[PDB]
Amino acid sequence: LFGAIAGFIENGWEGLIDGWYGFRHQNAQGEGTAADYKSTQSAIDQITGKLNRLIEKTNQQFELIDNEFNEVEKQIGNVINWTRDSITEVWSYNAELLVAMENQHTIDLADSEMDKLYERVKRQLRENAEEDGTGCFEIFHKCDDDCMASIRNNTYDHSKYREEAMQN
Amino acid sequence: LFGAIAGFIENGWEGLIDGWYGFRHQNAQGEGTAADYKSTQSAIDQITGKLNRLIEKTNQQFELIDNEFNEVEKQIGNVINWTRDSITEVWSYNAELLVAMENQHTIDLADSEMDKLYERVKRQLRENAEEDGTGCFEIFHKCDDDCMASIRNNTYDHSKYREEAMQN
Amino acid sequence: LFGAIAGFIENGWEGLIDGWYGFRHQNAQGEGTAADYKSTQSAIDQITGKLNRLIEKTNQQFELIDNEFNEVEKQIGNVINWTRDSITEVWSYNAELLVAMENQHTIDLADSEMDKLYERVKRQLRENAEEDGTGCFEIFHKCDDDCMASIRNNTYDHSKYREEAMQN
Amino acid sequence: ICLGHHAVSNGTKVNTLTERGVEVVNATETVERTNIPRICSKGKRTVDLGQCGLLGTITGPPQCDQFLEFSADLIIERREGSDVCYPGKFVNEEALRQILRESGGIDKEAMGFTYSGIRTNGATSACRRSGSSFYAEMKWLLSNTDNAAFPQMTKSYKNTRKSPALIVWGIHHSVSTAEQTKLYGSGNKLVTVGSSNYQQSFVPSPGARPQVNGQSGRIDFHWLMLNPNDTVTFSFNGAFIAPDRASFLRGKSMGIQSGVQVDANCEGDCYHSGGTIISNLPFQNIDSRAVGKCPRYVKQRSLLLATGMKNVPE
Amino acid sequence: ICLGHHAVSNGTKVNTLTERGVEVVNATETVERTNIPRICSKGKRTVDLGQCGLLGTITGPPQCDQFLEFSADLIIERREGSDVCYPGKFVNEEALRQILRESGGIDKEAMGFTYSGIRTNGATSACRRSGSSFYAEMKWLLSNTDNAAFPQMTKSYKNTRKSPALIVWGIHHSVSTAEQTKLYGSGNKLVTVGSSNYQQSFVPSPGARPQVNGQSGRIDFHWLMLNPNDTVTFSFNGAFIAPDRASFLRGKSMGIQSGVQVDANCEGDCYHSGGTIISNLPFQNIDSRAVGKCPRYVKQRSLLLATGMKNVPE
Amino acid sequence: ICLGHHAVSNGTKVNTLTERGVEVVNATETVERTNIPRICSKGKRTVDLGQCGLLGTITGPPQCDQFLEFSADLIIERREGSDVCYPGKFVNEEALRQILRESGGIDKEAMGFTYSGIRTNGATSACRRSGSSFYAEMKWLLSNTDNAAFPQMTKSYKNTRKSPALIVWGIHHSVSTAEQTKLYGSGNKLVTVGSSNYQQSFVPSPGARPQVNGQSGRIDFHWLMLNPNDTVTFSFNGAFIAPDRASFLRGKSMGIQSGVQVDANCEGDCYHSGGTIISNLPFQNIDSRAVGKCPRYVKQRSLLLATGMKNVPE
Ligand SMILES: *[C@@H]1O[C@H](CO)[C@@H](O)[C@H](O)[C@H]1NC(C)=O
Ligand SMILES: *[C@@H]1O[C@H](CO)[C@@H](O)[C@H](O)[C@H]1NC(C)=O
Ligand SMILES: *[C@@H]1O[C@H](CO)[C@@H](O)[C@H](O)[C@H]1NC(C)=O
Ligand SMILES: *[C@@H]1O[C@H](CO)[C@@H](O)[C@H](O)[C@H]1NC(C)=O
Ligand SMILES: *[C@@H]1O[C@H](CO)[C@@H](O)[C@H](O)[C@H]1NC(C)=O
Ligand SMILES: *[C@@H]1O[C@H](CO)[C@@H](O)[C@H](O)[C@H]1NC(C)=O
Ligand SMILES: *[C@@H]1O[C@H](CO)[C@@H](O)[C@H](O)[C@H]1NC(C)=O
Ligand SMILES: *[C@@H]1O[C@H](CO)[C@@H](O)[C@H](O)[C@H]1NC(C)=O
Ligand SMILES: *[C@@H]1O[C@H](CO)[C@@H](O)[C@H](O)[C@H]1NC(C)=O
Repeated sequence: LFGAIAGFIENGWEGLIDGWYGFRHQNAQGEGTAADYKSTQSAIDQITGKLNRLIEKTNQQFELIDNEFNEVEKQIGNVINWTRDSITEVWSYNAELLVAMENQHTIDLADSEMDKLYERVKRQLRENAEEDGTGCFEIFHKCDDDCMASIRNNTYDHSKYREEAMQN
Repeated sequence: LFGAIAGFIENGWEGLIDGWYGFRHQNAQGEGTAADYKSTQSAIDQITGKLNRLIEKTNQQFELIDNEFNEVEKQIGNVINWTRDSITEVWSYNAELLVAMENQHTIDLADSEMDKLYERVKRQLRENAEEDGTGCFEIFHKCDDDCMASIRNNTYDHSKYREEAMQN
Repeated sequence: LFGAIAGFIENGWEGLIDGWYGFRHQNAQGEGTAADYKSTQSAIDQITGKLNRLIEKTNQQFELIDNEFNEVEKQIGNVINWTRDSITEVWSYNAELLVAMENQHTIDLADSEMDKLYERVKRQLRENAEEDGTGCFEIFHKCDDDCMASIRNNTYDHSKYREEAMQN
Repeated sequence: ICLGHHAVSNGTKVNTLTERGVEVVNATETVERTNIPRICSKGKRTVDLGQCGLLGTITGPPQCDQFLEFSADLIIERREGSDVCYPGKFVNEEALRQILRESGGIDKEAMGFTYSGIRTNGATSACRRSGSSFYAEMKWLLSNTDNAAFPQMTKSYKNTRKSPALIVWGIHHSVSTAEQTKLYGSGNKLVTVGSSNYQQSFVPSPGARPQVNGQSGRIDFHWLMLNPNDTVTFSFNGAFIAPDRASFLRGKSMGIQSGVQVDANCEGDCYHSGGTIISNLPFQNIDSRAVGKCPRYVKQRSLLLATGMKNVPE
Repeated sequence: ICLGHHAVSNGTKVNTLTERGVEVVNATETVERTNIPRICSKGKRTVDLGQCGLLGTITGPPQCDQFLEFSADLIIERREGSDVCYPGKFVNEEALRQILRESGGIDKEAMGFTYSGIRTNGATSACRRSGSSFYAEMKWLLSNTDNAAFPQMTKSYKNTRKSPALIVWGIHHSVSTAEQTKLYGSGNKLVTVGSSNYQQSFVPSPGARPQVNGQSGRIDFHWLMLNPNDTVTFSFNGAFIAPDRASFLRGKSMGIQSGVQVDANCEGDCYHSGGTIISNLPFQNIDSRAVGKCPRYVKQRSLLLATGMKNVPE
Repeated sequence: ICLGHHAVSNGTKVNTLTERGVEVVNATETVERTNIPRICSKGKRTVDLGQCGLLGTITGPPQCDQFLEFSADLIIERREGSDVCYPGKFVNEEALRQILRESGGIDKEAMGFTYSGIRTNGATSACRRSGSSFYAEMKWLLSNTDNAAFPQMTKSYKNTRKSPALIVWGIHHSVSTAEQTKLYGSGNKLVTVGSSNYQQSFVPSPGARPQVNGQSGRIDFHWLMLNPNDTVTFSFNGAFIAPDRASFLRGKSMGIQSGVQVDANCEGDCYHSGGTIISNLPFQNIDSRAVGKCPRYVKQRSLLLATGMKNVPE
């Protein structure tokens, strides 16, 4: 686990219906909230990969070894049942472990993608802002909405906005 | 692996017997060392979850298929043994893998919780301190013991302590 | 996943043939590129550990239960085949899962070691440099090649180089 | 600027390596619980035996008259089926059944046995057709007169085919030593059978069995697979039911047992007695004895696979 | 301010996906090695057969006299047990044993056979009671006089019960054709047996077997399960041991084989020959043939599960 | 200063929990596909039976003459092998084969049977040596004269050894009741066999079988394991083949079936019909019926294990 989702971020946005990860800011011009494709997509394209790997086609045919209309002889009947019950124990075991293991990874994967989104925006604003500590960033140069848009699509000049926030 | 425990942190405190993760500082007033509940607890409540998931009750009864006082016929006897040995190979395999896989995760989980503790204190002192690089923090404003206590229980004003450490 | 390899780092160095992780800088004195033992080694000593754990010697002998020159009776013949096919399904399943699970971990392990290398150099230069955001670091005090060498072998005075980069 | 993640009011609880009931945004089922109560047989040469028993297709009681030379990708045994008109049964019946299920059907062929001064039209009211008949692929060999005697015979057949031949003969066990002699004459009767592979021999055993189909006599059915260019011989002297035609397996098929209807409107490859399991899920909790190409049976009813992140509502 | 983690001087080595002998703060065992050398039978209707053999409970040699109508949740076979007084044995003995282990005990019922002018009190010094007796649930049918002859008989019984009946008869094989005739008269003796399900028949085989219990004769025991409303018939003429009572299964139980004592002070659900495995561990390295509700057997003696972090001492 | 990682132009695609064909720097194979087409038998006492059949080592037809008392760690059955000179076969042949494969070889021992006024040198042109012989470990017991009669005999042997004895006798089935009497005289012949463990009996069955080795007679071979200090008895009167020597198992071995050559130059512990699987890989895709100490068979041809990081070329 990476510490973002259900970590220092208190919760999520039940109004964010555009993606998994997004930006909700607060500058003078009013209000806005958007979604990030590439983060959302990289989580989508990975959970989707897990599913496509678990839905398969065992070209492995199995035939009747037993008879329900005419019970086979007891000794062989009991060996078969004993054997079938043994294989069932394995598959029930495998299935439960597989799902638990996968779910753990799926969840820590979504955390990862958040923390990866965060700690990249943080690096995009080399010092023109600082970390509040709840997933929010305080700029010290009043960013506009062609500036917030400039961040979201990764352009923001990492220098040409400096002292205006540095000196302050 | 996250890099904290047995990473840049050289080692652990064999005197820390109050928890798994804690604070040991160095300001003027003498000395003190404490433990963090919530970090320690979140690691405890997770390893404890692993164990409760591995101790179970297979309501799956298995009956004698063999006889020890009166050996069953050889052919069927050998099929049974062959089959039983095959299932043993699987369970021995499953058991070894399960334990290795779990131990790996258990250990990287404890690392995670440390790094999560660290990189949250680091965010609580937005600039009133800097990272030495061995898990220790240098404040530039001589924190007191109702101030160190203020950090440990997450209160520390992220601003009202500033310039006294900023200017320096 | 940690976000370094195939993350903000656009790609890798097909000329780096000295190790897995290394330094390639840019100061006045010309050019140089080196490899880091301890990072590279800790990834090597861990993948190598995985392999030594997967190559084993099951001191578990299995004997003929069937006959190819003289086919055994059909009923028992079909029970045996049915059983053998069932065990094959399990091992094919186990093998595919084991390899997928391991490969996932192997890859996220290599990421981890990079991010661990990075975020330690970053801590070694407490403020005498800042993060560009593509895995590269900008010093503000023109580091020399007994200084870059000083970083690579972890010595770099975390203070005695300060203001020369701080003021700038 | 601030960043967070999506969420929902209503989440879905999953299980993990460490937790049990953590709510995620979205999960998906991993265990199939859905059954379709028909035999999805779209695209397959299917044979529903109904009242014919799979083993009867070899011997030929009247129920099996239209199944003596069938061809199939999928064979369905029914509960109402019967391998028998005249009461009796097969030795190693299930082995034989398993062979027939994956035979792909059967081709019949004259063994070409000829008989020298005995009777040959043995019949009964148990095998009803126009009147009192017998098994269509067999011959009830009798002593020439209404008591008479049986001349220890020898008949043999060679598999001059490239495939193994299914050989089937019957031993008759009468109500008594009285009837055993009226039919075959007196003396302990012995039938021997061999090949470059096989070794056995048989004696009758008259006596009163309870009445089945209205009869107290039985017929022991036995069988052997002859190899290409191997020969099989029948040293016999009575209490004997002669194979008229031999059987060859057509190719490959699947055999199941069901009590539900057939649908050529749905495609299935995983079958059980109650219908078809159509799923792509890796597992199933419907029938542990499901056959064909199936997901693995598990004891668990449901195992929810996370397809999203933690759901943390405000 | 600085932060670190706890540690200890003495750690516990574990194995991981990558390492082998990494020390953690605390680990816990995953494989049960602890056995309790008693049959923990607290709360269960238990039957220890001691010298009675499980199959003897059906036929009734003197050891089994107090086990003819038992009722159980748990059945224990002992090594000193014996299914037999007069030397002989059962055909498909283990199949029958497996049936009886999970029967939940047995209820006995008169089949109600009556005999017409023969002997009926056959006995021996092998089945000792007051004097020379026989199997309690069986009848040693004899030719009326000390040589005499045996009138080819017929007896039949119908399962007018809702549950399948366990039917058991015996075939006697004497020291010689001499003794075979003194007991049953001359001629090859034949017994036939059938149902709406079953089909078989039997001939004796006198001769000298080695002496067991002081006897050189044997008794072949055979058995069949009759269905509700199905009838079973015995065409016989000698060398025959008649079933007096039939058997019905009470419900469900577990059967084990052990040589250790019983303890109603401990509760167990996983049993083997050397005692009870009481554990909650997922695995065990005690007995691969352990039965009941058990952890899976593994070849490994120990597999330590990490319950803590890396132990890094100074 | 800047930091990155190594890479290559040509990477190796692997599969993961989430992806399928991700290129890594370096991967390694996990499934063995490499076979060595010889029986790597370096260091092992090996016995290649060639034309001798494993069961023939007990009875002793001429092919097995040099295998009557062999000793082995590894036993190889060949396709050209035969358990038989005079046509016939064993009852429970494969059970017996499995016992013999892990016997570690066999030690032979005189049972010490002596015969009173009969013939004893029964032979045939099927077992050719100097002239017309028989099975080396057996005795073809005959009525004294060229028709004559057979005196119902009794012979017995006691296992005065610490190990179980393999006992083997044969029942002869002749071309006819004609030849059956020339050899043994008339009357239904009966052989009985018992122990403190065993219970069976036998009657011949003359008749015409097809001609194998030039003969239409057969020999039924039967067998039982006698225990230390247990006795076995043969009540017999004809149609009988007498055991001369008994057999004891030497210790432990492995038995395989192959058609490839032996090499004492290579070491192997995992064998199949086409050679030796020498690998340290956890899995294999060569033969599902591979035996010995082998990697687990999997259906997959290849499963590449990542031994490096993501390969991201520029
Ligand atoms: C085997 O299991 C089936 C159900 O799966 C059961 O109906 C049957 O009675 C069992 N067979 C024997 C021999 O007990
Ligand atoms: C089967 O295994 C048991 C021990 O688990 C052994 O004692 C027995 O001899 C084996 N059975 C046969 C038929 O070899
Ligand atoms: C069992 O499988 C083998 C191949 O693995 C096959 O050749 C054989 O015919 C099968 N046995 C039966 C009884 O069908
Ligand atoms: C829920 O999960 C399934 C995964 O199979 C997916 O098809 C469905 O769209 C998901 N719903 C949403 C909106 O997340
Ligand atoms: C099978 O039949 C052909 C045609 O008669 C014959 O040439 C061939 O030799 C036979 N196969 C054997 C067993 O030799
Ligand atoms: C060691 O591990 C076990 C886990 O079952 C736990 O009960 C015990 O308290 C642990 N000891 C400590 C103090 O960590
Ligand atoms: C079983 O017994 C009852 C009572 O005699 C009878 O009515 C019923 O028809 C019987 N069952 C069968 C097989 O019909
Ligand atoms: C590729 O992988 C194998 C792992 O077994 C290793 O032996 C080989 O040296 C590797 N090649 C390189 C140079 O990475
Ligand atoms: C086996 O043989 C020895 C030597 O004759 C004898 O003392 C011992 O009692 C025998 N074992 C049995 C079954 O008692």
